[PDB]
Amino acid sequence: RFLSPEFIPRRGRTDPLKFQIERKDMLERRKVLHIPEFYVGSILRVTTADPYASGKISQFLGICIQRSGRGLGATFILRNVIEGQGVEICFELYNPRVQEIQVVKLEKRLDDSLLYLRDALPEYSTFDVNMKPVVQEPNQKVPVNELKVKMKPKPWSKRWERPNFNIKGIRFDLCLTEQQMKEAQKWNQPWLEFDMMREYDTSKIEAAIWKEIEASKRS
Amino acid sequence: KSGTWWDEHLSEENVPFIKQLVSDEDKAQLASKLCPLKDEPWPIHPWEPGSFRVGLIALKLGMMPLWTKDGQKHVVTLLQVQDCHVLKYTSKENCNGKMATLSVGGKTVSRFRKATSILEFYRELGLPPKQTVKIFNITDNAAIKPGTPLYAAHFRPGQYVDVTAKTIGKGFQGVMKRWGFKGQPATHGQTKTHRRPGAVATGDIGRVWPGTKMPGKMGNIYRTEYGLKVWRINTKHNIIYVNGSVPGHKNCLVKVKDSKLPAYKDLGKNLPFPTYFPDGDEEELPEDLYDENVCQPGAPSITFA
Amino acid sequence: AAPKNRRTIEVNRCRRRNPQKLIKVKNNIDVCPECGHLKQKHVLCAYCYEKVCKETAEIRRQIGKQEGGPFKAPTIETVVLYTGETPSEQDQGKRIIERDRKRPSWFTQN
Amino acid sequence: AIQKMTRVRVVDNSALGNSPYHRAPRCIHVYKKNGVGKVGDQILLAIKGQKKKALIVGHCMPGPRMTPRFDSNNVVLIEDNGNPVGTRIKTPIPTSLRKREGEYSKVLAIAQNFV
Amino acid sequence: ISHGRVFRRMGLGPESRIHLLRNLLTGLVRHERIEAPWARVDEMRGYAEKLIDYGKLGDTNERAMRMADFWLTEKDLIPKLFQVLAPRYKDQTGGYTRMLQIPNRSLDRAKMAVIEYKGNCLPPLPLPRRDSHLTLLNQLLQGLRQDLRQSQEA
RNA sequence: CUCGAUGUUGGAUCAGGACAUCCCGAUGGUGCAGCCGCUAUUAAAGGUUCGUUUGUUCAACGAUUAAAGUCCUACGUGAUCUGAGUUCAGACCGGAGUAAUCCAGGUCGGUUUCUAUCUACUUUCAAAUUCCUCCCUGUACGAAAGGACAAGAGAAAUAAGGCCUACUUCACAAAGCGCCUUCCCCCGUAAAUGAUAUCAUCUCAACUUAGUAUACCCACACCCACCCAAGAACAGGGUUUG
RNA sequence: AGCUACCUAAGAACAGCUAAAAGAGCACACCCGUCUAUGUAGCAAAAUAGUGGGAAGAUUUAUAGGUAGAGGCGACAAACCU
Ligand SMILES: [K+]
Ligand SMILES: [K+]
Ligand SMILES: [Mg+2]
Ligand SMILES: [Mg+2]
Ligand SMILES: [Mg+2]
Ligand SMILES: [Mg+2]
Ligand SMILES: [Mg+2]
Ligand SMILES: [Mg+2]
Ligand SMILES: [Mg+2]
Ligand SMILES: [Mg+2]
Ligand SMILES: [Mg+2]
Ligand SMILES: [Mg+2]
Ligand SMILES: [Mg+2]
Ligand SMILES: [Mg+2]
Ligand SMILES: [Mg+2]
Ligand SMILES: [Mg+2]
Ligand SMILES: [Mg+2]
Ligand SMILES: [Mg+2]
Ligand SMILES: [Mg+2]
Repeated sequence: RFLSPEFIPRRGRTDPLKFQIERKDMLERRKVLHIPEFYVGSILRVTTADPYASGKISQFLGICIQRSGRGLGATFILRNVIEGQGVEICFELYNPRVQEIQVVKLEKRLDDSLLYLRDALPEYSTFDVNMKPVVQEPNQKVPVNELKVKMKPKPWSKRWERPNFNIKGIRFDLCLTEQQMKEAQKWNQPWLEFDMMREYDTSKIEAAIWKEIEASKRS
Repeated sequence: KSGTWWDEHLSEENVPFIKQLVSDEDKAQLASKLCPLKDEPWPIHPWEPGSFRVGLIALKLGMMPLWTKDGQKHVVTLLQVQDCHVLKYTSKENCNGKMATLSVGGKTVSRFRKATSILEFYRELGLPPKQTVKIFNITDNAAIKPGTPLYAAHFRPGQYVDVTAKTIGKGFQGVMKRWGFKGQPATHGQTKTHRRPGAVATGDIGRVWPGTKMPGKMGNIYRTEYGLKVWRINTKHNIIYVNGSVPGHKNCLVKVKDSKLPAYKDLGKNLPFPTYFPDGDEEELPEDLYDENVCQPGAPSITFA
Repeated sequence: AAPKNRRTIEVNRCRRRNPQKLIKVKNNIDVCPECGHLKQKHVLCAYCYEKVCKETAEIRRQIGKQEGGPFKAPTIETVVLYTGETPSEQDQGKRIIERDRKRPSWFTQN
Repeated sequence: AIQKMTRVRVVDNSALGNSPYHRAPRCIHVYKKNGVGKVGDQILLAIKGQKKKALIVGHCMPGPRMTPRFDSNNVVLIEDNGNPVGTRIKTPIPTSLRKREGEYSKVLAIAQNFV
Repeated sequence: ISHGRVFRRMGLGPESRIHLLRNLLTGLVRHERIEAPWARVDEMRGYAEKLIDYGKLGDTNERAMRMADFWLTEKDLIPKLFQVLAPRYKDQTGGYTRMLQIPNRSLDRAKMAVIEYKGNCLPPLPLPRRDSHLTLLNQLLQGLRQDLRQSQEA
């Protein structure tokens, strides 16, 4: 079972009724628009109504580098290099102007966010806008593309080698020396892994969310 | 002479029994008020220009996006009407003001934590106590019999409301956060002076003027947001969807009133008057009333063309 | 900044004896029914807690004598037995701590 | 997004904008009251030691949702009339600029790619 | 402003806080009942409950073993967690400890607590007890309850 | 008046006030067709940019702007900051002196203490300003050139006040770079009727016109303890989560 | 003249790296005190943290001795001489 990540609310003092009501609108909009399963690292094509585009329809293809937000506001960022110009668009999953979301290639990466592609070599952010969808077999495990990208020289938009980022899909061996790596470890927080009270267990939250999803589809 | 709380002297057996007893009583007091029109209501007058009706007490549930047919995104605040009842009527004569008043109450709280005079008041009304009580200036033709329930559909989409709550309390704050003072440079010699007020007056007057902006307690005061459009009413859960943001933290109580901004004067001709009575309404309202410009969730995708 | 003037004892008596600076009478003191000594309602009885602590310390000295070294916490439950007591059926396979005195009336054999 | 001293990338094919120079083109004025330029705003450039008006057609700062964000701060040189100085814009530009066809008809006319 | 901040600032910083809470939790696992300043015991109490849940995962669970190894600084207590304490609480789903305020500390007058794992072999703490059902008030309420039961049947 | 000390030019910060008004409002005149001006009466609610250069105030210059006002406040404000300048001890150049030294002539360098006793003050106060576009309209007005206005509709900026759905910094939250809301007036004159002075006359004649808030707050336990979006303490909210 | 200025007698210290003629470079110990902040009845009647200058030399430093106020001593700062 894949539950799209915007259905699991962040920890907080919000009254659960509010998430229930919001889930009902997310599920109604999903009846109109099929929102497919995707991850950071999947190649998507989004079609949107644009009052100023030619034909009043826009299509963008790119790699999902971020999925963020919760509820009806939840978004994802598609990134592509177009005529050698890097570009990215943050789409709203439930914006009624979205006409179609197509998963050209369904895959997963070694990291939950690919914002470091802004500092990787342009090839790792370039995807053909007319590439044909790859077929995904039924009841098959989602593939994890284990590409470790090569980076541009420093400085980067963020300090990707710092432990707080916990990035695994960068060829740090090529771009950073051992002394540069030793410095970054000074920000490591080994106790953080074991702080049991920081863990946010949403297993029981998801079970109830699945009952609502099944209830809406049943009726 | 020592203090006592409600369960201090109760036994292991009597504590669960007393809680069930007080809860059951409250639920049935609330259920006894669900039919105001069969209980000898006060006269239901027609709306007239210059007429002012009551508002509500709601709870701030949170914020949510919605989209209009134009494709514009608006954020809205969900205000849930939780056990709103009229509590008191004060005639124009006894109010000492130019208008009659109607006291309304919001959220059910514990009878164990309320003062006796307040408990004595609610016992005579026949309701569980409310957390917050607010006073609404009404015209004589808008009076409602105390004990009458108030609902979210008292308001309708397209209307404007003023929302009043206490702002988020930020405690003691310096001038930068409190008043937007610039502070002082970070470097270039500054000695222990980065977030300070600077001068607080001129030398000549030998004093500081009343009203001078200084460090102090910030927030936790009553503000009103004027002129918020009602985009949607969910009548099943009693949610109002007001445009934008409202003062206070989520789960706080807010006062919702027909907007007093002049543009919106005498727009209550088509609003429920004096209030909405669901028991009287012949045809039940749908679960959701929408403003005409709102893209409804199951509506087809926007397609500019 | 220094005082421009000495503060009089009359000014200082109005500050020092202000009801805000006075100690407040407590109203949550009561008698412990078990021992008769005083306690606060929300705090354990000092006397009864000490009695329990003195015996816990004695039992812990016995646990120390049996373990006989650091890093020797056992992997089974423990029972404390007093003079004239024997392991019951449910105390088999437990580490037994023997106390050379009679079981206190308040530390019931459960 | 674009303010005084921001270095911009001229993305049209003007000779002024593409000729090599020792100093990168630099915004010296934003024709907006708050002084912060966004897509569709005009700025003044110090380019090749000269002063030339330009139109912002992309920037790195996040905008509203559903709008493109570019890896560079992109401008198109214009005349005080509004007419483009070049004749081809190869790099993609936001479709939102097509809302200002009134002011920017000629500049939109030389745009090959839209995003 | 500290709205919604759920943890205390203790020790010398965030790593120091954990090391304080770890040392306390280690003592609680050895002795089953420790006394310490009230706020630290309050802060430590959440972790002592979580430690049992990891122990209930079993010693063949690699993650639970890695968690126990961090939190128990004396290693003979790691087998005690999995083989004594956790089997003791297999029936319960929570509430493995009880925490009680004891009188302020003599030297610095610090507010103090005693915390213990339930079901330990130590002499019982002098817990607070509710009034007996036989008091005047509780007998008037008992009468009230049964009168209701009678009318409820009707 | 102060030499048993009232230290500090310019800047930062925060600005109180005047009105002799720079801009926005209302008028009168015009060598005012219109568009712009010029001049005067009224108006101090609101506003009055960022840079290069100089320690600079001053000025020049580059870009703007509705406008980049003049002034006072111990040349406002240094127990809030800065110290470039300024002005002690070091040193250099030119000049003056026999020399020691000296020069509102340049130059480089050169310790800015203070735990607040009193006064005062610390959420006045929820009414908002301005530009631009469209439109009126290529109309009025002009031979043309050109070229508007009490309306109407938008879209902004700034200033207040909030808030976190999304984005962003982040992550049980606080934030801005994000979002939401913002509501009266003002008097100068211009005109009727009309006597003293049987016309006339807007009248320190009697007279008639332009032309005078609401909102918020609001009931009172225990005052054991616990919890909190409330908070320095205190107070407040919740516990029918003891 | 147990500080400090200068001197006498007789001692001691100076890692690594580069270069290799060494008042060479980098860089510790060590010596000094450029700049910033802190501190200003201090931790301190001149400090602390960082950043610095030098670090086989006109170097730094332990010991004992010498020069004395109309004086000494001085790579002149009218320096230093408890
Ligand atoms: K003097
Ligand atoms: K000084
Ligand atoms: Mg600043
Ligand atoms: Mg200082
Ligand atoms: Mg500082
Ligand atoms: Mg030049
Ligand atoms: Mg004096
Ligand atoms: Mg001022
Ligand atoms: Mg002055
Ligand atoms: Mg002197
Ligand atoms: Mg010469
Ligand atoms: Mg000379
Ligand atoms: Mg110097
Ligand atoms: Mg100087
Ligand atoms: Mg002070
Ligand atoms: Mg060297
Ligand atoms: Mg010397
Ligand atoms: Mg000399
Ligand atoms: Mg001299």
